[PDB]
Amino acid sequence: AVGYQLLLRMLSDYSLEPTPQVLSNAQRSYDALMTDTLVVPSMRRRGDFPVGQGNKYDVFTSDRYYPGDLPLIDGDIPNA
Amino acid sequence: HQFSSLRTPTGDISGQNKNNLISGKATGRVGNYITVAVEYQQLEEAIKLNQLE
Repeated sequence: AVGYQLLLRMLSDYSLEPTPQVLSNAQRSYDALMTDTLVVPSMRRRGDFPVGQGNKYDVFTSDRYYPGDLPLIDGDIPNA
Repeated sequence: HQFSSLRTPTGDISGQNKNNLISGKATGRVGNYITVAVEYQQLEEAIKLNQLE
């Protein structure tokens, strides 16, 4: 993958245009490289979304509402 | 308190070597903490454990 990308970036030095087979090979290698590194993040609950009574909410199990982005408050540093 | 006596045969001896009064103490205090602590991923724990009991 890296070799084909570098070759595509270097052909212009000698002013040689590429060929369809070389382009296809570079595309396939880059696609494999991109496949090997995928994130696909999973969206989290909003934060004001209620948690039903089925999930028994108590001091030691779960809170009434889903946890969200809000950072826990230290108590010092009150304003952000 | 404890006391010790004298053995003499005379009675008008109102002035002599008497006992003494010493007070003692027994002092009790507090010990060190009895602490047990666990660190763990609460979500992974609660996967299959209700109320963390």
